[PDB]
Amino acid sequence: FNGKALNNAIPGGPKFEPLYPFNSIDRVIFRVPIRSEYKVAFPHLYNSRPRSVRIPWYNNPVSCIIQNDEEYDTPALFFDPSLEDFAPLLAEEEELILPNTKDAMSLYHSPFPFNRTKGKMVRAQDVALAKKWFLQHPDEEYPVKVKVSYQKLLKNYVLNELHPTLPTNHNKTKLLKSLKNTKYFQQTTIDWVEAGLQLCRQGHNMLNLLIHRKGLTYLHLDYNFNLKPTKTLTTKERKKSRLGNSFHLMRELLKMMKLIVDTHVQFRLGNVDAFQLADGIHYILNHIGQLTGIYRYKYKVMHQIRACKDLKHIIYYKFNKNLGKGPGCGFWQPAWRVWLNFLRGTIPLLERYIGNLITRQFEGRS
Amino acid sequence: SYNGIGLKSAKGSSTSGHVQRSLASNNRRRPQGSQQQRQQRQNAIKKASLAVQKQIETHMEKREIEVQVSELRDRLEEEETLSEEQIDKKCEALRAKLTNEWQEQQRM
Amino acid sequence: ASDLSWSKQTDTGITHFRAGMTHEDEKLIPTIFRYITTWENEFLDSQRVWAEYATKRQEAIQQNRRLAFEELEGSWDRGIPRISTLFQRDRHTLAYDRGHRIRREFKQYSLERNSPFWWTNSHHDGKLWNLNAYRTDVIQALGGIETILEHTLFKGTGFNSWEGLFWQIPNRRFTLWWSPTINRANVYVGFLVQLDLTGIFLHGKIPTLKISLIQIFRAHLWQKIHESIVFDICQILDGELDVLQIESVTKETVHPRKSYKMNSSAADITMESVHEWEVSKPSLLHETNDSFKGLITNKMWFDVQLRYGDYDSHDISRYVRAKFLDYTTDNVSMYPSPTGVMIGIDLAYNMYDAYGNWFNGLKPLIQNSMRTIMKANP
Amino acid sequence: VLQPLLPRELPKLLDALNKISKYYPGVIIKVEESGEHVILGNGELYMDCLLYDLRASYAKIEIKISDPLTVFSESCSNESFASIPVSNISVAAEPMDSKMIQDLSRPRKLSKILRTEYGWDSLASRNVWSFYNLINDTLPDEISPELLSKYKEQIIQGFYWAVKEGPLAEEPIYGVQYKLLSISVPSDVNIDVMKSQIIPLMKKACYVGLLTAIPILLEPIYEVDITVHAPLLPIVEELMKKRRGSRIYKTIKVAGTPLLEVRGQVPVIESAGFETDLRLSTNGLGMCQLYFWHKIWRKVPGDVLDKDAFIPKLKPAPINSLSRDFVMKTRRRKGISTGGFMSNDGPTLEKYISAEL
Amino acid sequence: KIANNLKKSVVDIIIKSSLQESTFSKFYSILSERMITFHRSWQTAYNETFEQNYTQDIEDYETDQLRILGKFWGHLISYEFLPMDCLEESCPQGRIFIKFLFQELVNELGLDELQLRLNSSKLDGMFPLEGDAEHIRYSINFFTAIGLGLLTEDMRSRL
RNA sequence: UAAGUGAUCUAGAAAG
RNA sequence: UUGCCUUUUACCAGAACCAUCCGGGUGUUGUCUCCAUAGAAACAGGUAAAGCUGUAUUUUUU
Ligand SMILES: O=P(O)(O)O[C@H]1[C@H](OP(=O)(O)O)[C@@H](OP(=O)(O)O)[C@H](OP(=O)(O)O)[C@@H](OP(=O)(O)O)[C@H]1OP(=O)(O)O
Ligand SMILES: [Mg+2]
Repeated sequence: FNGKALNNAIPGGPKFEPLYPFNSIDRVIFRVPIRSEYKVAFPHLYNSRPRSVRIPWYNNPVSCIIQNDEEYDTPALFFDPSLEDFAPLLAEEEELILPNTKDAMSLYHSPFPFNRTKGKMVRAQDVALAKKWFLQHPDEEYPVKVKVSYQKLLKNYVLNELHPTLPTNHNKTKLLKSLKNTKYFQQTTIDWVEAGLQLCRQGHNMLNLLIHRKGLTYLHLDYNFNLKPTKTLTTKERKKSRLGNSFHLMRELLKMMKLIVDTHVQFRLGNVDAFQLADGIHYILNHIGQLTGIYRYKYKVMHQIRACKDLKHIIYYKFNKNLGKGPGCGFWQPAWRVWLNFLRGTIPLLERYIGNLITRQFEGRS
Repeated sequence: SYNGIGLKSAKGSSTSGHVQRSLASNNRRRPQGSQQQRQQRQNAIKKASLAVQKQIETHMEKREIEVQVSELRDRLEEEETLSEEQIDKKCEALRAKLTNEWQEQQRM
Repeated sequence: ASDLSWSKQTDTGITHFRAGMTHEDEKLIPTIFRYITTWENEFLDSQRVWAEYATKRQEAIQQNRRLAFEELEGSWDRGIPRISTLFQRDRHTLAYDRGHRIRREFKQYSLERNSPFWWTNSHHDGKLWNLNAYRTDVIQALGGIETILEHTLFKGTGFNSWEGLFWQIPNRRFTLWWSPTINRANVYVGFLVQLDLTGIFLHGKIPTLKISLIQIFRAHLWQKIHESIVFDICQILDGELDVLQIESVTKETVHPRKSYKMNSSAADITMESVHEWEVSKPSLLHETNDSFKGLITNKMWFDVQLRYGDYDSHDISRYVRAKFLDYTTDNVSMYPSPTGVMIGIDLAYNMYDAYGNWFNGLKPLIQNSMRTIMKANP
Repeated sequence: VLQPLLPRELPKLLDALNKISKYYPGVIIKVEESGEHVILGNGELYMDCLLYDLRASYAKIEIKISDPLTVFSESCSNESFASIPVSNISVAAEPMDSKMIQDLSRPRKLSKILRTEYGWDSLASRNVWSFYNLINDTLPDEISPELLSKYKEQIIQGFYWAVKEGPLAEEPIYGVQYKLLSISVPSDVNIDVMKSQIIPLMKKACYVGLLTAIPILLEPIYEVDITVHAPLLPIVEELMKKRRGSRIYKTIKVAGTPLLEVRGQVPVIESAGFETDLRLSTNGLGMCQLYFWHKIWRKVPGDVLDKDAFIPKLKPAPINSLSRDFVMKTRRRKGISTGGFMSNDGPTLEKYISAEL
Repeated sequence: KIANNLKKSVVDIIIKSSLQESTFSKFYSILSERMITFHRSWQTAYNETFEQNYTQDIEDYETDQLRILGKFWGHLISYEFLPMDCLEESCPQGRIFIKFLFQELVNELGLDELQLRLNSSKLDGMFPLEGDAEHIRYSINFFTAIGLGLLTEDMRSRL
């Protein structure tokens, strides 16, 4: 935040758009070459004219000595000092250490995920397997592009941290809950693949219904949600058929979905191995740009795409340390998380957009 | 930006905004050590090059006498000389003996 | 880019270099500034050469001769004004053009297209620069002529040599020339689409390029090419029917789509044999050591696989192999035998290649065939 | 050194400063002649905290700030060779004994005895003292005969002014004796007009003495405390090398843990972002500290009163050029010097005896 | 990151590039200075390149190119070499290169100053004091071609 | 008492 | 407020404001489910088990 607020980017981390648009050489004595690192450390002192600047932490030296294996309670890494019938407490407890306490100590020193032995669940989505890599420092001498990726990720993270989006509480009537309340929905336990395929079928029927309703039957939807015109279009017809950024965006989301669901189908239809599936899914998520022109219609999706790219760059180079190059990495989690959050963002937007669209289809335009 | 030296930000510039340190910086870091012989020669070219002293000497001399006086004071105040006459007498003696010796010095 | 806060106070020695106009795969493009004689040099130089001229003029006078440009060569291109101005085709006309600089200056106030080089005149001072050096150096610096054309669609035209080239319509040409580079396989977000009737996968729309390519393959040209090649192959087989023990060379009539359909492929020619053939394991054309396993075939198939490469996907062999063992081992568009042959032609580079199983003594015929067709298919 | 960003909001800062003073006891807040206020922090972090408090919750004003200067202190190396008097008073000086310095940083007969215990000094010099802050010895010859030498309270205050604002750059005097040698008091004079003369004249005398004493400038030194993991020990050494004038005195190995709580000494000038830099280099395994309770001043290397002196404008000045740079720069800061080009030097007649003859 | 092997080669290349141009550039001079300053190895390289030039390559050049080279060397000489100068017999183009160099030096430093500087140095081939039988005549003669003093003085000394 | 650690923006669709 | 640009969408990325959305917490009610399903046991003690205290020679009591 401080780096942001002063444009004093710490080179391992992010660099932002600037927050804004005596002291002569004759006077001062440049003995210490005053670095940027200091300008964020003691922001109010080394950096004159601070604005909107936070105060960081300051700290104690950590000597958490970790054990390698096959022993307990030993000074290893360090040096040693210069120089009426009753037993003590907890008698008849001969073994000082239990077989788990070697590990328990380790556990105790761990961070927030494992630290503790109870918790509330979180959504797979809500777990950030990838945040902990790029929040901590980049390991050693990755290619420039990966370093850039890291920086990009941090820039995102800081932004997210910085503009707290406090969720409004009064609206505790969810969409699904609302739907559940009515009679016209029932509920079943369906296989996720079944749900997918059914939703492709449903989505396809929806979009075709919409298009035909509009009148422009000459726009043939392919089952792969890749829209194209059947005939050469008369200018009038062409004008009519320029479907907007709502319909196309809907199509693109279904295209996205159709891909991953199709891959699952393939996997489960006996074609491809689970590793192959995982790689497939990963490929899809990291190449949503290249597999479905989502960016075309809603270009802010470039951020999402960029994020995915960054993740890939990060992941691969933690996935391919000793392992060589190649395509066979899976691990689709963080990218998947990105896409989920993009959908979260857009669900409102598409409810509005497609809402208005179908309203126009039904009610005339105002 | 980095150390008062990066581009404000990469937006605008229309470029990476990648910021190398030059390696002529080592030349600008040590040009005095590299071209020490330039100034050294110059320095070499110009490298060859009473009242106050008198005053100091005088101070030392009078000061010495005053030290004698002090010593007298010490001897008196410590070892059996509760009276003022003893002090004054001692001072007088110092003046006479001291300024005698110093008169001798003057003569020489 | 020196320390901006200090630099305002005093001049610094330049400490930190920022990257100006950068690029991925950074070929060090030379500037223009290095190829222009900096003014101070030009002026000291001018003083020298004019002094020399003066001296030689005196010599000429003494000797009573015309001081010809044979003697002053070398200094011809130097000095201000340029020595060339002494012996241009009409000094004795330009002698009476006094007040020239001022007139050039005041063209500013009396014209629409105010000249960019108001400050000098070539008649009076000569070429005050020369950037052929810049041209030459730049071409040398982009891997030479040789290497630039790998970016271009030069390979597509199929000249003997590039050296034999010499003797919104104008920019269309430009776009088409860098077709391969501009329509590139490796690309950021570009969504893949194919142009109509073709295998020209545009990685994100370009209008001009699309217009070009479509005009290039007007009259279903791609399809025609595909069918033509198939016909040729059939003819060849007919010719050499009894040599390779073939019962019947039938063409499996597919939709017109097949020519350019890329997700699937029905086989173009189906090859009914007389006896069982014992085809080799799948391999490329130029892969000589074809392994004859105990597997046999009563029937082969020949498929063509037209493609239009980029500056990134410009190997064909790999692609054709991929195509072969993609469509075989795919449960859409099955061939009558899983054993067969597949040809593919990179139309953008004239890089034929083929992969698949091999009947004994067949390979040479196919190699020769491809060589012939490429040399001259209509 | 604070200045408010807008002169319109100057009174607020003054009020703010007052509040800060009230709240932060360990802050000498000298209002410098220019208006540019000085704030003396204990160290870096404390100073920052002070500034934060000021700039956020008391002032709420944007504030120009000087890079962290250090309170230097003028002094001498040898005894003053000359004894040039002062007029419209000749004060000699010499370096206080290094044991006696320390003794000072924490009944005439008794004091005299003590002095003789400290440095075995003469009873004459023992009797005539009136020290502060360093030592004002009333040690001419006529002073015991004279009672013009009496009523030296005013004189002592003048001496206090000298101590406060030294000759070099209004930098306080430290570790220096002051042997008086004469006084230019004529017969008939009023004690108001005579005393008033002697006060600034005393300052002049002191300055003269300093000049003739081979004056040296003294920077302070933080005593350092660096706990680090043993494996990252030579890194610290390297860093110290990178810093100027930094000494490392004992690497006492802290028992039962990898920490080598090494004491050190960084000059207060060279120290800036030291903690932070150390932390960075050490990968956050080096929770370091700086502090200044010993009052262990030391000579800045290089000699004051040089013409050419140094090379750089931007780069840190060399070791042997340093003192001069500090002096001239500090004079500029304090507004004593005239423009860019100037010099610290003697304001006395005889052409300075033709520059030491 | 060029290793000590080719540093000399790099310097040679740089020199050749300089030669290719119409005239001597401050550019090349500054580059030379920077590299020289950097590491002792590059100083060595520049030196040895100089040796190569006056030894063997020098006589192949044309008066323009040669002149440029001389100028370049003069600029370097004025600061970042010692005036070590391995220099009657050899006067094809080398001597005129020398002329150019001297001209550059004089233009930069100054005449009297230059003399002082050289006086400080050894200067065996340029300024011999031991007569060697009408041999100083040669050097003296050559330096009279350009505006230089002290040749007369030298001859007086020698008789 | 004499070298080279490091900061690396973009990015494509519609309609005109 | 900048950037790409130049015509808008779509956008670049910062700001200040605000909203939407994906979710979360509790607490209380109610339902749904799976298990259940007793209208009386102490007192006198004994048996066994759980919670505290107990094991004079000067200031508490020898
Ligand atoms: O950096 P990007 O433009 O996103 O391209 C990357 C990158 O290729 P380049 O370095 O050639 O650009 C990766 O290569 P490495 O940096 O890892 O060597 C490669 O990753 P793999 O090496 O793991 O294949 C990956 O390819 P893929 O998507 O097949 O994983 C590929 O992405 P694109 O194929 O989308 O260009
Ligand atoms: Mg309009």
